[PDB]
Amino acid sequence: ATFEIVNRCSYTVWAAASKGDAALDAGGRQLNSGESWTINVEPGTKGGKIWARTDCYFDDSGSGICKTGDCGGLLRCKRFGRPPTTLAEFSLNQYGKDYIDISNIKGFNVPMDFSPTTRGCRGVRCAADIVGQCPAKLKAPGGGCNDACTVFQTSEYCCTTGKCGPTEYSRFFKRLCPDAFSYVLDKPTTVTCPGSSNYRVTFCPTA
Repeated sequence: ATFEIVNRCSYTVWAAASKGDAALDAGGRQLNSGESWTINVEPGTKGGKIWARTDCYFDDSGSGICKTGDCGGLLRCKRFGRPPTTLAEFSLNQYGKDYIDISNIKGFNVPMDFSPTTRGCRGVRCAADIVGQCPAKLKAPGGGCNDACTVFQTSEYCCTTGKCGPTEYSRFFKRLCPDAFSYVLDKPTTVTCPGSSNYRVTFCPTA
């Protein structure tokens, strides 16, 4: 499947794409304001994620640090990024269907739109100013708004027992972005698409 990753932000982001144990395509790339990056994701990819990283510094060998979403100091991500990261999540060709969602479970750093470029389903978006409105305890110094599990490490926030409820913190993410997952047991906002669809991930879709 093809994913076009577009940076509509006025600032540079470092896009990342991974399935957790491996990079998706190149795994990462710098995207200046307006740049697009087209990637190929193998059919049958389960648990794929796309996210943006902000304020990165990399050397000539692709080793450095990012203030948000850093994946162990690499330009080309093989693993998932450090929170806060707004996440585009997908599982492709799962019994003839594609499953897409936007998640705030690992916090928020950049607004995003995740839409199909082919027919058969609607897109999802989380474009609210979550960073500006972020509760004081969830504010990440490097920028972004952390989820409560990352900050507090409790059974309730992390849904460790598989029995958790919404919280004051998850309600905040849900209020600003109803179409994104706000906690592990949130009522799914997953979108079902025909198998082998193509997509566009847009960072800062409005501004």
